[PDB]
Amino acid sequence: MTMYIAFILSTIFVIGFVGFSSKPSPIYGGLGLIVSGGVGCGIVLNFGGSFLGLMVFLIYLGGMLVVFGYTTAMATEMYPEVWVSNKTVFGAFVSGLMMEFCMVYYALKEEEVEIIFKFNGLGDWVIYDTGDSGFFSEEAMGIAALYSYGTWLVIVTGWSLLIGVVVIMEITRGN
Amino acid sequence: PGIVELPTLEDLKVQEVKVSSSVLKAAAHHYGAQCDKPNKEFMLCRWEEKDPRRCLEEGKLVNQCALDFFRQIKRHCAEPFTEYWTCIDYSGLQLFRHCRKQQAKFDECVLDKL
Amino acid sequence: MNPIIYTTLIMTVMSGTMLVMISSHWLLIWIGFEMNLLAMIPVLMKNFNPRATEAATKYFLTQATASMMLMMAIIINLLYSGQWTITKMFNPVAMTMMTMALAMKLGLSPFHFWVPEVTQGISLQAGLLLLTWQKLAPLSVLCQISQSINPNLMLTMAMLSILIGGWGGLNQTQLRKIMAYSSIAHMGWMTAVLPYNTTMTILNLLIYITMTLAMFMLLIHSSATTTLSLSHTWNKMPVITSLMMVTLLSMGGLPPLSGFMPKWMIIQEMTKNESIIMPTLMAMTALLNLYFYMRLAYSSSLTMFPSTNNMKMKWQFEHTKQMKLLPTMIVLSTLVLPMTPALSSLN
Amino acid sequence: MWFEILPGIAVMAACLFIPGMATAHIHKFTNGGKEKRVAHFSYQWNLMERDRRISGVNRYHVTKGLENID
Amino acid sequence: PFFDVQKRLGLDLDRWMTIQSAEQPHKIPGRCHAFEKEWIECAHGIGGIRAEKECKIEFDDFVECLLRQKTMKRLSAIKRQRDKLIKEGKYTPPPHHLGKEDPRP
Amino acid sequence: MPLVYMNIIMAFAIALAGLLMYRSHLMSSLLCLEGMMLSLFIMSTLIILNTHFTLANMMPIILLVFAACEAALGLSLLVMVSNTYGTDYVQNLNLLQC
Amino acid sequence: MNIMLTLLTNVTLASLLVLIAFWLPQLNAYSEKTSPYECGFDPMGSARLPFSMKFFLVAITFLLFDLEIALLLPLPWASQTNNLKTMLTMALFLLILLAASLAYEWTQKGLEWAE
Amino acid sequence: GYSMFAVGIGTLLFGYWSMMKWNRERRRLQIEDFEARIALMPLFQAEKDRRVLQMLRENLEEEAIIMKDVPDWKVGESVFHTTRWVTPMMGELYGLRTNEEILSATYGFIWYT
Amino acid sequence: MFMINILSLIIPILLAVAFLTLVERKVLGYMQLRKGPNVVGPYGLLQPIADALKLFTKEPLRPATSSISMFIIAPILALSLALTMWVPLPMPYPLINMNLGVLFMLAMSSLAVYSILWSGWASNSKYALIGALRAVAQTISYEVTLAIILLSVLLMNGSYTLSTLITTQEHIWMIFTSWPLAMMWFISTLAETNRAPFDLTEGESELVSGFNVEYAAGPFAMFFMAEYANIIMMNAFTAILFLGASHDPHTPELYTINFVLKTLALTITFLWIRASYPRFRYDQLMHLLWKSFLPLTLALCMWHISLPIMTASIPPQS
Amino acid sequence: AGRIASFLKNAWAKEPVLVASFAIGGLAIILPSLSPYTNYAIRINRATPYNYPVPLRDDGNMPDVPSHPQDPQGPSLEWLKNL
Ligand SMILES: CCCCCCCCCCCCCCCCC[C@@H](O)O[C@H](CO[C@H](O)CCCCCCCCCCCCCCC)COP(=O)(O)OCC[N+](C)(C)C
Ligand SMILES: CCCCCCCCCCCCCCCCC[C@@H](O)O[C@H](CO[C@H](O)CCCCCCCCCCCCCCC)COP(=O)(O)OCC[N+](C)(C)C
Ligand SMILES: CCCCCCCC/C=C/CCCCCCCC(=O)OC[C@H](COP(=O)(O)OCCN)OC(=O)CCCCCCC/C=C/CCCCCCCC
Ligand SMILES: CCCCCCCC/C=C\CCCCCCCC(=O)O[C@H](COC(=O)CCCCCCC/C=C/CCCCCCCC)COP(=O)(O)OCCN
Repeated sequence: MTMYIAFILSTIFVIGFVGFSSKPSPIYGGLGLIVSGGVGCGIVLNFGGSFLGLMVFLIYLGGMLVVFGYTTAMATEMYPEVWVSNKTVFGAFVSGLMMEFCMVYYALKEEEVEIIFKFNGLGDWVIYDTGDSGFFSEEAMGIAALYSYGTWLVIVTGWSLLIGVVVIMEITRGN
Repeated sequence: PGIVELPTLEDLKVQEVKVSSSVLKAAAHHYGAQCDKPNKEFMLCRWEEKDPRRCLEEGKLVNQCALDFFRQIKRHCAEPFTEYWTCIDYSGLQLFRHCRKQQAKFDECVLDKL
Repeated sequence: MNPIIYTTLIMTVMSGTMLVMISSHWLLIWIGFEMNLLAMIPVLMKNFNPRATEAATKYFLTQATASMMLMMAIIINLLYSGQWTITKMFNPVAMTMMTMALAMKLGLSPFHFWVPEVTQGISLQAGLLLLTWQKLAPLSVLCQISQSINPNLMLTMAMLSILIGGWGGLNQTQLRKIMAYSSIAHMGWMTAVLPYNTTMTILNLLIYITMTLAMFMLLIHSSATTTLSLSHTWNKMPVITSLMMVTLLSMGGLPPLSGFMPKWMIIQEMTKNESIIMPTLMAMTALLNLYFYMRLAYSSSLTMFPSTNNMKMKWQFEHTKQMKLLPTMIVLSTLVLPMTPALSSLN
Repeated sequence: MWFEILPGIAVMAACLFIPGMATAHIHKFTNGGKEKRVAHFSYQWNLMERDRRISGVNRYHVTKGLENID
Repeated sequence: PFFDVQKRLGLDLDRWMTIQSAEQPHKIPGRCHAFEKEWIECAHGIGGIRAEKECKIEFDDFVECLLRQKTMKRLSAIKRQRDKLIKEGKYTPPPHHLGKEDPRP
Repeated sequence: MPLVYMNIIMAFAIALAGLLMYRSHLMSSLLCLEGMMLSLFIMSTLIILNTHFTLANMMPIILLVFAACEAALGLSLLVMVSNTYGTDYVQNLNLLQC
Repeated sequence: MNIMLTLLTNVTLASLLVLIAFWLPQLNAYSEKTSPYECGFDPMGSARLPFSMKFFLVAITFLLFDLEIALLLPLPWASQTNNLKTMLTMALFLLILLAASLAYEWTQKGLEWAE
Repeated sequence: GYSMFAVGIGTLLFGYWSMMKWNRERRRLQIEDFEARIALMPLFQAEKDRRVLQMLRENLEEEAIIMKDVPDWKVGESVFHTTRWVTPMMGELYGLRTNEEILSATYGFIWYT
Repeated sequence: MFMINILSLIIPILLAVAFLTLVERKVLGYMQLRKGPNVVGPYGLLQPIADALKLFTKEPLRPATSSISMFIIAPILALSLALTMWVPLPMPYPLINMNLGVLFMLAMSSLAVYSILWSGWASNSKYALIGALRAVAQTISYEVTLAIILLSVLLMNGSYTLSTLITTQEHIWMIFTSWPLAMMWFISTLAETNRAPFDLTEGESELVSGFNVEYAAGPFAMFFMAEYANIIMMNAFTAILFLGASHDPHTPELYTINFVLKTLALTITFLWIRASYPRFRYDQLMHLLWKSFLPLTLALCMWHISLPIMTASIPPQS
Repeated sequence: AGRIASFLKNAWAKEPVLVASFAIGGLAIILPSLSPYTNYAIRINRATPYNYPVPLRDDGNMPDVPSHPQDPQGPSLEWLKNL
């Protein structure tokens, strides 16, 4: 109930997801994914995850820049489609919006199990921590533990990245 | 699953230490040097019992020790302590490094008087 | 492709599978799957042509969707129980999603459509790898989480896989698609017995892998990808066609050949529980795979098809590259039934 | 000039002086004149909340000294 | 299927991150450290089949700590009854609840 | 579960449905894959922050890494497809049948 | 709260500037005035036609190298651990891996633009 | 050529030495501040325990007043089988208070910039 | 009281941008043996006001082929982001105090490129498209190296908080410790702001007006203001990062004067560089960033991880 | 030993940037294993008291544990002040 900020941000997250999942044109799909990344960063920030939200926003900004370049190169047409320029795209968009609104009404006015379990609402503030200690950020400590506890993870991740470079070069070699 | 036992409100009353964070920080080192025994007893109770309801008397003793410490500080070095904690309080991060003269005066007073 | 790069990619595929097999953490299992897929994509595209590119694209789309569902199931399981260890899978919705993702990775029906297409679009070596090594990781995970499986869903998918493999294989003249449909049916057999005994799953997997390796190696030795090109092999090397005929008979499950051993064992295991109708249906359905194996044997070994004049020139030259493991693979594919009790060593 | 470029530079300098000075003065005006408290960690936030609770007027910057302990 | 290479060699490749009750940096505890510790100690060595029955109480407490379903149900019941009482006008709510409380440090 | 958890799960389901229902462009489906990865990142981060699982805080970053790999892989394939046909339509990937 | 207010203020100021720009002056729009600009001559094709990217491989490599930034950002906090030898070994391992990937792409003509 | 490289290297070395001295001093200052926090911690813990217990007791009395109308409600009944102390969920401490206090208790630290 | 702070931040920044236009024109003139604006207003002091009044009383154009929504959205995004990038700067106190201010600047800077991208695409003209693709190439050129340089420099700060940089450089400027990183960072900020010799998105000689060729009047003025605000902001970030002014807690005005003077010096250096050099080819910028800056930056990142551990000089605030 | 000298000269004459990068990277790799102050950094990291030191219960058989913070027993930071 308290300012509904998390609920509003998650609803905008779902709206951006519906925006790019109706697939109007990769330009507008990239715009919707950027909007979703921003609101997801906000959602994670509201839970105390500053570093993770900022990181995911930066990564998806770079990814969508590359996707924009590739859309200009290889995924264009004479008339790019928007959400109101085509009946299939508009129908999918409106169906997604109505599905989100119906699910919200179902879970808010009632307390029923959609798929997994039930939910009454009350705002996400209830399940917080009231933990009072620390001269450090716990998320920062957990993420920094990658270089002392996660040696195996670092090894596999670095090997995967090097292999990915080799792999993309092999795939695009052609001939 | 059974009911939860809670202390009465009257059991939770104790004389309060009502000095701000700058005042507490300005006297933190001497406070930890003087009131060490009750504080350590309370912390051992807290970490062994794992229940705040079983270490109330130790908390009251900690408050009493802090009150006695601050009463002595008021009795002997009111003014140097006031200057030192005002200096500490002006800072936005409440830094020790920016006020060493006032700390030196307060240290000299407490060393000579007590 | 550079031989060094090819060796590195093959080693990365195997390392991803091994990471899946040795991990205790769900994140490390997912990472093993990701690494395996990343290294596997270029191996499918080694001989570059539009068909190979199409096969690689279809394979990537299928496996990426499967991995997304896998990660979502893991995260749901973590939400309902803060556990990362691969165990009895405390949530049923997560378990359903996990089962569907693993079935999509394996190519079980009804997520079976990509297997014939990818197999037909790639070379015979890539097909050998795809149909032998790529089954190990999902089957290992399924064996580890078998106690929490829902038998209805897995048995439905296994029966569908057997039926669809037989029916689809009945219609093929291309050898790679025949092998793919055979693989679908054998995966159905492997997953039918998984909720009851994982040792039987391992035994069926080993025998199937041996027979498939012998089949693919014989097909590489005689450069045939169609029925009509395989019908020429008798006029160049009859020994290869005779060994192929015996191997096909073994893959058909006829006693006293080795391919009879898994089905037999599986049937027995299913009758140790109640489970009477399903094994009968499975055997009667495997008769279809036997039928199209027999048709291949008719085309290649039991009758002689007309040949061409230029074949005379091929008589003057010998096979340069030799497969060192082909004879042992053929022997293990055919004459292994009398050593059946050694399956005790699998558990 | 070359010294006739200076007036525009002075105007830019005067414009750029405003943000920092305004922020400092506004911080001092709304925090008792003593350099608004910084809370990068939950411990400092707890300190501020305790100060606000014991201030008696719901303002953390109102500091209670030794005169508040009888 | 599972080749326990870590157990055979004593390597600890990934076991450090499997559970929340296992040696966090700076000794930061999980929100449900005690519940998970109790469930793990209950279920250790007896197998999954027996643990699913004989450690059901500890697991239920752990899940309640994780998701807090019953706590929200109880809070919602209390709030609903209080709202009905005030709407009827018989509630007569206290000053501390309304923000007029005498705060303590 | 709170409403936010249901919203994130719904976002994942929407992205999965968008991926499973192709229109014409392969790029749009790749975008749906990236959206699924983002939803998984958000959901895992929220769970890990809520339960104060300190060592699990590095897990979402790892996810992102492989997401990038998967994103790169897809793009590479798209390039080849375009070079074959002058377009990225999934209709052209029909040389192989069942 | 303050950051949301700042974002709202900045966006509102920009939107008001656009509104003033579009509603204050006199508008005389006709077909020739709003036609696309191509230096006085009509364009041959459309601007929505495919535009070749000569540096696509570098773009994919940029996607891959961007995640190593996320991997290496927590290093200031990682430098505060008790076991500094393992942390330094792993950080140098990651940086050496990134340098090796750059060297591999460099030597195989991967940084050269397509012609 | 040589002179410029030498001058740059000397500048780098002088900066390195100065930064080493300053960083060691800053480490000592951080240790001193951390020790002050350690000295102050037990009193904060005692007051936090008293605050939590007082809020819980007030909630218990208010719930005992509110929920006496219903037939089958045990007042103060726990939701856990175990009888050991469980840290409050903070929806239990601030559940009957105004939304301003709820906002300050939930998002107060995160939104303070 | 906070809204007053926001206004007292954002209005003076706009005035500073307006008069930076005049200062750049006059500096270029006097380096080109001419005077520059000295007619309208004494010493051209009324020239920015006249330019703004002319631009906002001029008809704005909506191209027939353009996508109108993105066309209008792009300048709003540009100006709002440029104004927002100023809020975490400590001068010596920030408007918004963030634990990770540096990462916030990084994220908002990498978001700012979509203004150029979307304006160029939504213009639906060939020159605008070429400019937008050049922007894509420029970002791909500079982003990774910029991030690694930032991390390498901040390895001596101990955190990502911008205020700590003041205490880190209490005795010596950070440039005396990382002058190679300072040089590479300066070139990278020249590239990040689309400034000469890296002004390729506009490309006046090659692309007429490039990405903003279809924009006129107020929407064009907004892009101009965003660009110059980014200039001043990036130079202020450089001044804070590498030339740390001494802060007296009882006299912040001295720090403010010092920091503003350093920022003005760096901005004048930007104008000097524009007046001094020719323009790069946009593949040559990529080659410079990926073949010269990146290997040296990786080596220096290794060195700046190893050095504090080697010398027992690790900063505080884990 | 003679051909590599010519190789180094040619690299310095054609690609000085790569020469400097490799030299800096090699120094950064090998120097930390030869420095005596790395262990000083480890000790400084270990001497930072992030958490509260929980006291031990006296069983009467721990002469190495101080009974008070100012007692002569316990660890010393006197090495840190001279650094
Ligand atoms: C039999 C065949 C052998 C060769 C094939 C091996 C294939 C795997 C590749 C590498 C082997 C993995 C073994 C290393 C596992 C890491 C964990 C172990 O080594 O302990 C670490 C020891 O760290 C050491 O530094 C070893 C790690 C250094 C690894 C060097 C890189 C080698 C990888 C090269 C191959 C990988 C792919 C190719 C990339 C180039 C951490 O110890 P410590 O920190 O005290 O205590 C942690 C517990 N705390 C947190 C409570 C304090
Ligand atoms: C720096 C940023 C912040 C600045 C703060 C101030 C913000 C200013 C607001 C932004 C707009 C600036 C433009 C001002 C010019 C007026 C534009 C418009 O509002 O006027 C007319 C709007 O009027 C409409 O055309 C119809 C008339 C009113 C419609 C009736 C609606 C019902 C309202 C009830 C009215 C009864 C009396 C109201 C007083 C109580 C439009 O006419 P039009 O020619 O096309 O557009 C060009 C205007 N020209 C002629 C100057 C070039
Ligand atoms: C006192 C002695 C100093 C000793 C210093 C250490 C050894 C120094 C020499 C080692 C190698 C020096 C550079 C390599 C030899 C010369 C360069 C060369 O091979 O050819 C140049 C050629 C580039 O020119 P082109 O782009 O092809 O030009 C096209 C237009 N004509 O180089 C290449 O082809 C490949 C370059 C690979 C670069 C390596 C990638 C980055 C790695 C450095 C980052 C940090 C490394 C630190 C880790 C290593 C630690 C030992
Ligand atoms: C004791 C242990 C210490 C460890 C060693 C540390 C010392 C290392 C010494 C070397 C550091 C040098 C850093 C320089 C980084 C890049 C230098 C470079 O080589 O770049 C050039 C080019 O770089 C440039 O010239 C930049 C182009 C853009 C110019 C824009 C204007 C010029 C700058 C004006 C002054 C800027 C002042 C910088 C700092 C400002 C204050 C912050 C590469 O291009 P080419 O010469 O064509 O060769 C490549 C093909 N073989």
